[PDB]
Amino acid sequence: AVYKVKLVGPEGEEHEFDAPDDAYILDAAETAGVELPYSCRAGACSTCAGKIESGSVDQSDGSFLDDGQQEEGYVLTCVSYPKSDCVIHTHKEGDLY
Ligand code: FES
Repeated sequence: AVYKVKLVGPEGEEHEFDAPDDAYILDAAETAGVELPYSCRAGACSTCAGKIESGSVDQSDGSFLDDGQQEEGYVLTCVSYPKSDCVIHTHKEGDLY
């Protein structure tokens, strides 16, 4: 399945694109010409942190966020598979200190 993902940046800018259910959101975003922050690309840091506003993802390949943070809606975009249409706020690394 191919879902629709909308990213909302720190300045209010928006990006909307197709995201295959078998591709990481970060990779789908790059295919769509969006430059997002990232570093390890392995789910082991907080650089690519984003926050789900709606929709759901599978970020089980990640291991940096604890259940609390995940409950609040934080997602590691570099290891997140979309499971439905999503609206995610990017550049949220600052929230994870
Ligand atoms: S870039 Fe490090 S967890 Fe995503």
